[PDB]
Amino acid sequence: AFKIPELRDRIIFTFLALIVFRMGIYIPVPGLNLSFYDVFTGGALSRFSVFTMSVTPYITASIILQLLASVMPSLKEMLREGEEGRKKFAKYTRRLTLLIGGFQAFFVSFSLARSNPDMVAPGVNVLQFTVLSTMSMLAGTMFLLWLGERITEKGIGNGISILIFAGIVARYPSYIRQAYLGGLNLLEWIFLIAVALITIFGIILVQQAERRITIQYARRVTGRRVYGGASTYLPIKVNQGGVIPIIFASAIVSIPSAIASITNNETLKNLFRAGGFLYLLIYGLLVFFFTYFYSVVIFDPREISENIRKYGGYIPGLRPGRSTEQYLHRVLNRVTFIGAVFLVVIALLPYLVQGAIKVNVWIGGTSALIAVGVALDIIQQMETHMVMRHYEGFIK
Amino acid sequence: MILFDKNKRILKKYAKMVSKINQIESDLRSKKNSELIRLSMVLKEKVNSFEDADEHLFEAFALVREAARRTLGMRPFDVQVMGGIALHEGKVAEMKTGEGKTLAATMPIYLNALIGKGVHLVTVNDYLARRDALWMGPVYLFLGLRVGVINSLGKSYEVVWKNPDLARKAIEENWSVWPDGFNGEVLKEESMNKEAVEAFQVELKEITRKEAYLCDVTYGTNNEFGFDYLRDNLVLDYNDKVQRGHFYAIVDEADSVLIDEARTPLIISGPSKESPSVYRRFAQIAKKFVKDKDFTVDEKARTIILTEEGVAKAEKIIGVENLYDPGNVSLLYHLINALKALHLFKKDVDYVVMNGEVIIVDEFTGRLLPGRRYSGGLHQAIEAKEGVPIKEESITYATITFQNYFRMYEKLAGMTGTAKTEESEFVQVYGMEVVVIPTHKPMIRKDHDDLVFRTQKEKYEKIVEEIEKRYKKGQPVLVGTTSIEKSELLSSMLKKKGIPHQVLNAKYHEKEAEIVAKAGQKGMVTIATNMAGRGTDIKLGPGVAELGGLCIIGTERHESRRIDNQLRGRAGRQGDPGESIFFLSLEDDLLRIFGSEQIGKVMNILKIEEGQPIQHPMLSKLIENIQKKVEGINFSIRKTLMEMDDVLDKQRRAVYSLRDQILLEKDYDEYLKDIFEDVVSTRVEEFCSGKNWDIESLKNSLSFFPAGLFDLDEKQFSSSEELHDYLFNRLWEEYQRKKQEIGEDYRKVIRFLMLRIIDDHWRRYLEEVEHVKEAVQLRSYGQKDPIVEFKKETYYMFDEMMRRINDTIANYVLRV
Amino acid sequence: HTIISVALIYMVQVQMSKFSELGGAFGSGGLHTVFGRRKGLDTGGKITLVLSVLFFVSCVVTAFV
Amino acid sequence: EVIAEAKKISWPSRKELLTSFGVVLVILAVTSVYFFVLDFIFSGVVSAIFKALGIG
Ligand SMILES: Nc1ncnc2c1ncn2[C@@H]1O[C@H](COP(=O)(O)OP(=O)(O)O)[C@@H](O)[C@H]1O
Ligand code: BEF
Ligand SMILES: [Mg+2]
Repeated sequence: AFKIPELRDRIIFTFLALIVFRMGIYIPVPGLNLSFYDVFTGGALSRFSVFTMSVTPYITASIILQLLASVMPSLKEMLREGEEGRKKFAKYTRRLTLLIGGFQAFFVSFSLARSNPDMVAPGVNVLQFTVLSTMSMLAGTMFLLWLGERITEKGIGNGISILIFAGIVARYPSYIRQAYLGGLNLLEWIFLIAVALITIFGIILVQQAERRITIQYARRVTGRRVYGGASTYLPIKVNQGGVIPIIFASAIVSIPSAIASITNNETLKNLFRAGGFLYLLIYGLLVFFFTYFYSVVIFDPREISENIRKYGGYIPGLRPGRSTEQYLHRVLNRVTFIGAVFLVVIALLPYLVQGAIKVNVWIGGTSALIAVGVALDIIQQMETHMVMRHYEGFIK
Repeated sequence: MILFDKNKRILKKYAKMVSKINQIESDLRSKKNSELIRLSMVLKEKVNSFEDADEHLFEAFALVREAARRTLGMRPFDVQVMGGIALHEGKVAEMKTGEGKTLAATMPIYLNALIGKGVHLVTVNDYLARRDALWMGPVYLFLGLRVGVINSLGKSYEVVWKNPDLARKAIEENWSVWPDGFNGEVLKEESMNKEAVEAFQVELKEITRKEAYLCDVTYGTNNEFGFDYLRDNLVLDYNDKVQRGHFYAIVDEADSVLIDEARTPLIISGPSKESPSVYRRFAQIAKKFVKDKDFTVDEKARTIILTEEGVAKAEKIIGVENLYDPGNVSLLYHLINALKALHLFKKDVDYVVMNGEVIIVDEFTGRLLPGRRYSGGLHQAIEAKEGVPIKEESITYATITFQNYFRMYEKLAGMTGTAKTEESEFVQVYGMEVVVIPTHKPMIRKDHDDLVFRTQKEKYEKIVEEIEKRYKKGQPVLVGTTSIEKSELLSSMLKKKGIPHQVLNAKYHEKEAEIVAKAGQKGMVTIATNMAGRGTDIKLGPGVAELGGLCIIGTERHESRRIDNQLRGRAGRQGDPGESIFFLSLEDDLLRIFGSEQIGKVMNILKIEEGQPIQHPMLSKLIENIQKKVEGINFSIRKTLMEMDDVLDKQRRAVYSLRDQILLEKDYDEYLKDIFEDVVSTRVEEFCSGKNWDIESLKNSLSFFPAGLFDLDEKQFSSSEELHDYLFNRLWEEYQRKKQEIGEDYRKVIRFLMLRIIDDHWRRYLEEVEHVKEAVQLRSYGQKDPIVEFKKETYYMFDEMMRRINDTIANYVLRV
Repeated sequence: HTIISVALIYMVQVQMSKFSELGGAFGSGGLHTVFGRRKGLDTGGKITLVLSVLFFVSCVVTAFV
Repeated sequence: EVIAEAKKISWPSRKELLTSFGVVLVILAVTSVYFFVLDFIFSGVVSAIFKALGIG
């Protein structure tokens, strides 16, 4: 067939995943879910939460070490050490986002508990439905965290999230509240697909590299070699912008907008679609440039030209030292320009088709870029596990 | 279920197994002589298989301990008793002094061996292989077995000499004057009527690889054991009992069993086609870098290149070509070579034995390793730096000393250790645990801090006077230095100040012998390299310990916490006191390049102006963190090849497991041809349609042989795979047996062919496997980072590899 | 007064779990990559695991029904 | 001039692709089938639960 069974882990984490999430959402005490962008997002502060605080401290966590290690490199002992420093740094990451998830807990619990639709939230205040929520929030963070790790043992620490996207992106296409305007013009589904193709493009970035080999262990002992091969294979290293691009930048723009909707006595003025193009280009400079800069770790030539390396790409490479980062710097910001063209064209995709008939139901762009994101990454799970044994298969 | 909840739960577990077994030894002191012999026969047939005969371990171990008591004392402590216990389980009892690692080991070694399979007993070095080999040899002839130790190039293992000796203890077995005056672990010195007869059991005769392994116990060094395992490759004859199955093993000083990160590769046949070139060439080479100054940046790893003066020099000599890279790096290679040679490795660490003129490498925690090199460029580089230049540069095979080896089959139980450093390790790969046990009188020895001193090894000078003050007080001292150079100067120091002493720093092997007992004989002064200061049944003569007991001066702190402690621990056996002290210089080495950037500000800003003795503000504190830190790097690199080689364990497997089946079997005829064709025929129908010029052309390159078979014969459309297959198949099979006309001897032809050809191809493509290691040096950026690209390329090369074989191996079975 | 006392206990469950990961990093590191076999068959701390999932399905019946 | 340069060198730099990524698209769809499939499993089983611990 096409499935070609063998994957002794596949259906495993898959089914296990569905289990943990069912109890997880219908959880007692919170389970919140069982100016237009604000009332459509949902929350007390600014976090879409299918559950109290689990996927939130998740994005939160990733964010914690994100910007922290970002603008502030090494301030307290840990950077990168392959194993030792990586764990010391990881542990700090743990406790870090943990207490952070706590802050958001007390807050979201407050506002929510006293002002949302379809309440059915009693008022028998004894332990504060805030300390009670803090419970299902901190403890809730755990069940999802604990689950994540295990999920990261057969699937991915984001496999839990794709389960959420899978669910969300499956609730709207089964006609849950999408048939009041439009309908029977489902070109919008196929067009979204075109966006999918775009996404795939991002991945292969400018992936290219140099030469030489070496390995040093123990104390004062190592080696070296000559030349005389006869094989295929070559050197690969350049790249392009990682994950969660447009999403991180877009959310930012939604911030000055929300506050601009409810400042003093609601200073209602325009800032929805009009200023779009301007805020959209912001997604460009912001995401692409900033990340891709740190991202393609300014120090690459240091390690490369250190272990003795003179690149070979887009033509027979040469000059070593930082001069290499120069040539690469060019390809860097250039491929980044192109990258912007595509990702930015995603948010712009609905904007380029919604010029004749506009739909005030954009639900599908960001969430999709996420769901597909994890899809692609899981494809990496298969990319490796694939290819059983090519030896003797059709030979000795 | 993980805490002391586990360590302690282990306590009672054994405190129980011990109580019972303890009663066993109690009612057996009935001078069981000939009856004990019968017990050697009893247990002999009581197992005969790894059915894990538990109960036996109880009465057997009992016999073990007592067996020793009769042959030679040393057997009343428990971390050895309980040792063998947990040992048979697969973890690590011990921690040194008294304990019994020598005897202990013997205990489980006995039960397991009984299987008749042969058990492994890893030990760091030759000198030690011989150590345990004889230190417990007695009980073996007592329990009628055959010891078996292997070393560098020769191997031996046995008991007493010829016939008289046997006819000496044979009756003294029935006699065995000893069982009396017992009841006390106070094994004094007496019963000479027993020693003078039995204690002379220590003797050894020459044998070979075969009988060695298949014998009973196999005493050896991982270096060797590994090489033996691999020796099992270009074995045209399987009759070669080169190692009889690999599986169980107990590690003597396993705190090292792990640190053997660098893989185990047997390299040898180097057909240099450019030997004469290298000669003259490399001469010029070496001199080239000589031409350039210091600036060339050489640190933190043995990889180097130079900036300005570098590019300058490159052009400054044989090569007005600025842009050197253009597939012209072969020459630059020459520069980097010498470059690294003359510097990365002091020729004084790759010494030249007394006018042997042979540039040997005694590096890597060893102690003199004859003719060999860790690479295909260094040996000839330094050779060009000294005098007599060789002409070798070969590879052949490699393997991870542990997981790839030990985990290839069965278990392990190490000896000594304790730190958390090893548990995570004994998990991620080996799959063992820890059983920390303090024998009678725990850590009875004294220690002193890491007394530091600044600016240069001038502290080593201050340590000199130290050795002195000790000498005067009549204290037997010893120092554990880092390398051969510093070791020498050390002696010279004592001489410049007039101080008797002996130096066992890989000078001569015989030295290691004399010094064995001649190291620490009241006031005696001995200096040696860590390579001789790591685990040893050292002792001491007369009053000796009168004051302090023993003294140990460390020249610095190694690349590892344990090792540091080890060099120290060499002062305390049987359960006696001692003294240790470390002298460190903020300009030593450990931190001269590692953590220097830290120690820098933390010092020059904290304080600079002072005397010599200091360690009040973060000194020993900081350096500590650096130590573990360094070990961390090793841990890291440990990963790279560990993980990779794991995927290699698979590939390699199919490799000579296939070379095995071909060595065994006979007429693979129909198979080789068939697969050769189906492979070469699909080739004629994979990237070239079976049309006309399309195939005739591309297939031509696919069929480039001096032979003649329908080569220029076109005009054919009857190619339904069946037709084409039979056409070439008969040219083969027919001309095969038709060529079989040579003689029955033709059988061993595919032998030479298959193996050599296969062996050849593989090892060759292994060279390429090293280049692929570079591709995994690429994964770092872009795609993931879990050995991805490597695994996908490891098989790509694996499939390419095989198909290649069938082609060459084929045409080779003809031209003759 | 089950929800009040057990509440403080629910927080306790959070402790044993937040730590299980902190220490449970001898082959795990955020977005690390280690399909490290040769080790792993139902952790001795999985008793904590079962204690957790069971703990919240427990707050299910106790809270409403 | 300025932005021109960036575009002039970008026009030829456009590389590192995959002419068979369409194969990857077919998989992207398959993967999507999984999501939807998963979610559909929810509704069915979760509804068996809806009756029991839901409208009891
Ligand atoms: N049971 C014992 N009876 C007498 N001496 C012992 C005994 N066990 C250990 N020894 C003394 O301790 C020394 C070290 O023992 P060994 O088993 O080699 O452990 P280590 O490797 O820690 O020295 C021996 O050489 C011996 O002098
Ligand atoms: F034999 Be011991 F470990 F030195
Ligand atoms: Mg020992």
